[PDB]
Amino acid sequence: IEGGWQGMVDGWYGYHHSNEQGSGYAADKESTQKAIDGVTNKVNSIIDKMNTQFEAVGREFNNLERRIENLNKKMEDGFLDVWTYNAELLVLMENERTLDFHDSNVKNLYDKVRLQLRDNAKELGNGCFEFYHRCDNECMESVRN
Amino acid sequence: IEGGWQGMVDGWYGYHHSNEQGSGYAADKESTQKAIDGVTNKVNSIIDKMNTQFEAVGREFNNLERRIENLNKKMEDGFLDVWTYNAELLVLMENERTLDFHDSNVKNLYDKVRLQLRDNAKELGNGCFEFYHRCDNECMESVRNG
Amino acid sequence: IEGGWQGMVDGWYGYHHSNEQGSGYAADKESTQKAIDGVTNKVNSIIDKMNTQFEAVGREFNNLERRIENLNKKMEDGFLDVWTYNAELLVLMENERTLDFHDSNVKNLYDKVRLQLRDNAKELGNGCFEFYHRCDNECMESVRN
Amino acid sequence: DQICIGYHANNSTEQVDTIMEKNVTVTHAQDILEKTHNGKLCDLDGVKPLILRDCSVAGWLLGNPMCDEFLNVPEWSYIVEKINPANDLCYPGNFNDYEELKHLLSRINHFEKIQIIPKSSWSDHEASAGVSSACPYQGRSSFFRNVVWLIKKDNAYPTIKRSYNNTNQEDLLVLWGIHHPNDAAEQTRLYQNPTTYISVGTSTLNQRLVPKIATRSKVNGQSGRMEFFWTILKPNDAINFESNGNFIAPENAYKIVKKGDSTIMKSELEYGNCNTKCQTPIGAINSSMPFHNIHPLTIGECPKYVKSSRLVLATGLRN
Amino acid sequence: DQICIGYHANNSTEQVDTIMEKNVTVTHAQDILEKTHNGKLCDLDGVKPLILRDCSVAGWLLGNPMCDEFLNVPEWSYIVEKINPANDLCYPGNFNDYEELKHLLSRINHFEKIQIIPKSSWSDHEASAGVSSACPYQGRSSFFRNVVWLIKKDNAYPTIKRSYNNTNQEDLLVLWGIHHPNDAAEQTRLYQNPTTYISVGTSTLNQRLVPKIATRSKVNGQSGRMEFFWTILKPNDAINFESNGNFIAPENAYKIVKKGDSTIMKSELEYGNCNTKCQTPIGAINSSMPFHNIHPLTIGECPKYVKSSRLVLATGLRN
Amino acid sequence: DQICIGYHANNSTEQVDTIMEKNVTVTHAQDILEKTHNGKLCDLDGVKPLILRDCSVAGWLLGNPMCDEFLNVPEWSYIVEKINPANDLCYPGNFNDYEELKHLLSRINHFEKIQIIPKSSWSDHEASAGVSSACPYQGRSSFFRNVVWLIKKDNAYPTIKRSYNNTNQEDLLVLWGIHHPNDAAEQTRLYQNPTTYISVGTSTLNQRLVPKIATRSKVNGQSGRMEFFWTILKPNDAINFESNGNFIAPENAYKIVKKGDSTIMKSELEYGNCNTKCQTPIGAINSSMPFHNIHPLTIGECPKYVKSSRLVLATGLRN
Ligand SMILES: CC(=O)N[C@@H]1[C@@H](O)[C@H](O[C@@H]2O[C@H](CO)[C@H](O)[C@H](O[C@]3(C(=O)O)C[C@H](O)[C@@H](NC(C)=O)[C@H]([C@H](O)[C@H](O)CO)O3)[C@H]2O)[C@@H](CO)O[C@H]1O
Ligand SMILES: CC(=O)N[C@@H]1[C@@H](O)[C@H](O[C@@H]2O[C@H](CO)[C@H](O)[C@H](O[C@]3(C(=O)O)C[C@H](O)[C@@H](NC(C)=O)[C@H]([C@H](O)[C@H](O)CO)O3)[C@H]2O)[C@@H](CO)O[C@H]1O
Ligand SMILES: CC(=O)N[C@@H]1[C@@H](O)[C@H](O[C@@H]2O[C@H](CO)[C@H](O)[C@H](O[C@]3(C(=O)O)C[C@H](O)[C@@H](NC(C)=O)[C@H]([C@H](O)[C@H](O)CO)O3)[C@H]2O)[C@@H](CO)O[C@H]1O
Ligand SMILES: *[C@@H]1O[C@H](CO)[C@@H](O)[C@H](O)[C@H]1NC(C)=O
Ligand SMILES: *[C@@H]1O[C@H](CO)[C@@H](O)[C@H](O)[C@H]1NC(C)=O
Ligand SMILES: *[C@@H]1O[C@H](CO)[C@@H](O)[C@H](O)[C@H]1NC(C)=O
Repeated sequence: IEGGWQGMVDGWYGYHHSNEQGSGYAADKESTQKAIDGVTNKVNSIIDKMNTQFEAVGREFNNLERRIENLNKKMEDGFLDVWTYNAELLVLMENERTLDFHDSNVKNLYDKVRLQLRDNAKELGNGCFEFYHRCDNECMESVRN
Repeated sequence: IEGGWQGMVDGWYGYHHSNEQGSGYAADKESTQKAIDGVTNKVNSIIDKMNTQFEAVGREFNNLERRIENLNKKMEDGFLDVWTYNAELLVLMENERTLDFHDSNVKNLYDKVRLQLRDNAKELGNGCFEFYHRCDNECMESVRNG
Repeated sequence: IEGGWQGMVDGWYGYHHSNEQGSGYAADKESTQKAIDGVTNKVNSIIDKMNTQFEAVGREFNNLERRIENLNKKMEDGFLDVWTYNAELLVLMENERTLDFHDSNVKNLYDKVRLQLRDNAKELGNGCFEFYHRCDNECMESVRN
Repeated sequence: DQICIGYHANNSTEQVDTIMEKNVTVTHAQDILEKTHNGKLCDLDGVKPLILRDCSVAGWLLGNPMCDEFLNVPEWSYIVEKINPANDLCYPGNFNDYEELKHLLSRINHFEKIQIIPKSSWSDHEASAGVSSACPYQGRSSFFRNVVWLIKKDNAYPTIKRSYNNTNQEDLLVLWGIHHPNDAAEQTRLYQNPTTYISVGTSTLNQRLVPKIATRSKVNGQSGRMEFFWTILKPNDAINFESNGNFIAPENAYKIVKKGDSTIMKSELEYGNCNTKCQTPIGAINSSMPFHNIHPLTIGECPKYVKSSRLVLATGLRN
Repeated sequence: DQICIGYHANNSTEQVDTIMEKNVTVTHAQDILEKTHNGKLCDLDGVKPLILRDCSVAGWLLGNPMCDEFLNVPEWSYIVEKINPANDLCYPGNFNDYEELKHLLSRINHFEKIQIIPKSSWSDHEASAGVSSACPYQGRSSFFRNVVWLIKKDNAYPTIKRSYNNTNQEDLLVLWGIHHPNDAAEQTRLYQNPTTYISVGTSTLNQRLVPKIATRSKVNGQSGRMEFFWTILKPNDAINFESNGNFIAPENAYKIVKKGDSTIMKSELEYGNCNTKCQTPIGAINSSMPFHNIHPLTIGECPKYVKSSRLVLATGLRN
Repeated sequence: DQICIGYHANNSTEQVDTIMEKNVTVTHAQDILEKTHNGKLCDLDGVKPLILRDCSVAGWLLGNPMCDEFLNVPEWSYIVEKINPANDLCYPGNFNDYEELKHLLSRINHFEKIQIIPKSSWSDHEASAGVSSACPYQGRSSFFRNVVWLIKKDNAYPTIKRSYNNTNQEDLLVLWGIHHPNDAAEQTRLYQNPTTYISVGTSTLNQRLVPKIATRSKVNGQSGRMEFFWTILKPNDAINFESNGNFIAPENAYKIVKKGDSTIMKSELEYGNCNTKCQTPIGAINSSMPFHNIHPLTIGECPKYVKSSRLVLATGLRN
């Protein structure tokens, strides 16, 4: 699979069913509905997990308290660096699994149409399969159920 | 494969072999023995990895040391929040891979009985396969070895 | 697949094509070139991500400043332990995905030679496949293109 | 007849990062980092801050004549002070444990200033000549409003013995000081007595101060110095002053009427006639983002601060 | 004939969480967080703590008459003090560098108290009239046991010159004080000399104290104040006191006999007649769990503290 | 005919760790942790450190006679001091706010020492007898070089009034002290006047010191003590001293000529005649590794410090 389809507007994952006369796309609502839930749960988890995080406070020190002034500065910068790292890393982790989540679902949908029809159909590649009979728009939608 | 089987008491992963007359379950000792090792190693890794962790100490300050008292409090709370986060996150990560580890092994056991018998058998689905001959209790156990 | 092949010296992933007379190995440059890029990017990411990290500084305290001396020590040790943990954990994470990356590519190369030739060939196992005709050194290299 | 499976693509150029990859182009992405602020100091949830303008906390509390705007301020949400306020100690010197006082002030939302010793109550001392050109007001020599620089009267400075009992329910912030003169002649000229002290007692305070004569550089035109002190006088406790000279006596003190979350913010900005839930020293934030990178020192209901320049989550597929 | 492949299931309702999922039911799970304690203060690995009851560290060390239970305590594992002990400085005042002393005390397991200056050795001063109603004992005026409040004798207070050489092998904790009187008449009434001092020297100490007269509120019935001081006298070093009044002299001092890991725990609990490997201020822990959430301030061989309410690992499959 | 697919293997025994696995043998691995150093103190990017040898910072700055090697040092990259330098305060006593001075020093790369009060300028005091056997030099009693111990002359110690105006462009570090004698007889023997003071003033300093007589143990053969003080005198400001005794006067002071990144390193090592980009107190590092575990306190362009004993990345496949 080289590139994506610009034509597909409805959903994220879908079937491009092309009958003897007609030709058009169709989004898989069974997968796309479950996908919108998966993304909205992971984003809210990142929001809730980072609520306990360091809060810097202004402290003042005189000219002969330079050591503790420096200690204070180092300490507050220290925690801000730690939580910056945690936030950035968690985003990279969530991004990795989000893209793998998409590739997982696309390839699961490939195997769904392939595996369901063992002796009747054989997968040529890129999603598409073979048959011993022609397939009208009525037949095209039959693979879903 | 929808759900699990309560009838299987012996092990975690196993075959439900059902002959012409009899019918019963059987645990896969080759996989189940390797699985108990995999779980016990990951739990001990979490125990050993978190041994270097912040230890709060009691410090006392007088009425004109409120700034450093507050500094001290913020610092100790700061580290406790950091390590709480680390502990909780590591548990979520270990849990994710543990459940994926189980699904991996169940589906590997599906492919084992399928792949081994290419031209002889064909997988119908949910583990179960096809044959051009009947299969007694003797035949049922033959799929493990050969 | 029990072990690897010492005879393969050129690349990481490759085909062991053995004709009617001859017998030798050959590295997959399409995969091996992409693999060297994947490893060099992940190692540099670990270098760049950890650049903001705690830097301990020497501070001195007198005999009646023992409480803040202890506070300072605990604070600096605290951050060093945090970043030691972060560094070690990130290495374990990168190692896990590196080994899975290798297993992924080896099994993808298994399916490439299998899937490409559906009705013509059938995979026996361990990479190797079947045919209805003999296969010379010329035929052996034909599976790549 | 041919059905096939595939995924969505577009002409976007928004990019995200991964653990193993960087600058990956995606069809959809969700920014979660707030980078904008309004550039103004605002009310915090309806409550206006105390903006000190060119005055310091010391200038405000002691009553530097240039700081008369702040003689009786209403309840505040936070305090704003410039990095280097011009109106501080007009008469040069210092404020003892100043930083600890500021720390306490960061937990206070409102004072009620009250008169505890009337200027008119000094019968045997001169109470209306305690002024300096270091503390100008409308083109003439003046002084801090909340304390009184007493000097001798009819060539005499009798020993002062004066007490104030805190009969209020509130803790009371009390301020006083000592004058450090330039030389022995100045000492006798102002106070008559050559060797002086100030003693101060409460249930916890046990202070005895002696003036330090030293030859010092002119600051704001003056070589003399004033050193100021403070205490929290608890309800039902009393403060007792004794002195035979150099005493800068309390006139007004501050009842602590409301405590809560506050802060002293350092900022050069002025009041922006706005309301916010989240203030930083360089501007207010109004965002539903979980993170921001505006400034680490915030007050109110804010997103979490990070040093990141960019933080973008992947939502759609590769492009 | 039909063989099929499957996995184990049961009727458990134990649940675990994942990064992408929450409240997932599993056949097996491993709790790794200790949430229980015994609610008692125990011996630590066979060694009993020093429980100060209603006494503070100052009350114990100076010998507040209400704290006689602690005149000669045995070796301890840790020290327990209440948040606000009633028996502290009976005669009002303060303990100089108190918090730094407590810090040292947190590294000590045992003192041996010794007499370094007998009360009977004061021939030219009154050593048996140094009492106050602020320090009651069995219905009468008394005083701290380990120091002595000297006053004049036969209307005279000769200059004291007294030295003590630490001929022991141990470091010695030495305590003394100064009395700050109410007025000049009280000064001459107790000590005869109107202008007094205390000088103290060792190889590192160079102290000269002068009493501060001030008019102060009554605390425990008294307006006078005592200010206490301490030093660590090294083996073979000597401490030299000189004074013509206001001196609260050492009688007893503490040899430091054992150092080690200790702590001062703040707790309202009493002794629980138990033994443990791990103590917190609200109870002891006996667990093999790697984590706990009881209290952050522990001593002994403990699990690691986290703020979590729950921490459960998945071991078995989904249910 | 048989083509088959497989992966590379070798006879290596290098091992790596994973989250779920440990000691996994691999064909290739990349070490990313530096464990070696050269065991020497080196120049930092061409600039030599100030190695104090057996002298402390106090010994250097005050001019302990044993520290003459450091009377006028060149620009340094960092400072090295031993844990317990033998040459510190030869005459016993203390250095006020010593640690804060060291902190300032950690931001300075070069001083230029100048004479501000000539020893020959004391006409009515003895300026050449201020010596002690506690400060030996070439077999005779001597003293700190940069300050002067004045005593009486012809049985008199007139009141000193001396000012120095900082007419330089640089901030000036100025040092002075007070002598605390052994007894009243020693006081009159050295200074004639029984009751003395030192007053010091600048635009910010307002100091009045009084000597403390106390009976003290001998340190370096002496029971007397010297207490030293310092200030930063700004360009165009002046410092004014007044005293009738016990004054240890400035002679030389330090112009601050260059500020920058520095540090005071504690180390027992000597100069190693080398150059480096990265120094630790136990040795220099020359590495392209991203991490090291040598020592947490480094200066220069260094890898990141971790406590790990081993840190190895997987590059190749399983073996
Ligand atoms: C070159 C020369 O000799 N000029 C003097 C000139 O200095 C002097 O002015 C007076 O100098 C004195 C110090 O000696 C004070 O600085 C006077 O200033 C004031 C002030 O404004 O602060 C005046 C004020 O009336 C005084 N207030 C009170 C309550 O005493 C204060 C106060 O004494 C000091 O601040 C205490 O430290 O000082 C300043 O006018 C003139 C006038 O005498 O004579 C020249 O010869
Ligand atoms: C209303 C009125 O005038 N009442 C007085 C009443 O104050 C006075 O009681 C005595 O007052 C003095 C203060 O001037 C002390 O407070 C006395 O208390 C003691 C004490 O218990 O602490 C008595 C004790 O014997 C003294 N001990 C020594 C060693 O001197 C101490 C000591 O002087 C002070 O603590 C030092 O500051 O004080 C208190 O009894 C009564 C009786 O004289 O007369 C009323 O008229
Ligand atoms: C057993 C006995 O009594 N022996 C004394 C012996 O102590 C004494 O030695 C002198 O003792 C005095 C103390 O009283 C000083 O310690 C003398 O030391 C010096 C010093 O080297 O520091 C000598 C020096 O010349 C003095 N310098 C100045 C500027 O005055 C200093 C200085 O006075 C003190 O350091 C100030 O604290 O003291 C020490 O020689 C001998 C000689 O008198 O006589 C025995 O009887
Ligand atoms: C203050 O006044 C009240 C009421 O007159 C009195 O009870 C109290 O003792 C006084 N406090 C002091 C410290 O004198
Ligand atoms: C105390 O006594 C010992 C033993 O004689 C002696 O050596 C030491 O110098 C004395 N210490 C002091 C400070 O006098
Ligand atoms: C120092 O000298 C300059 C120039 O002579 C003078 O203007 C300045 O006022 C002096 N500083 C002080 C504090 O006297």
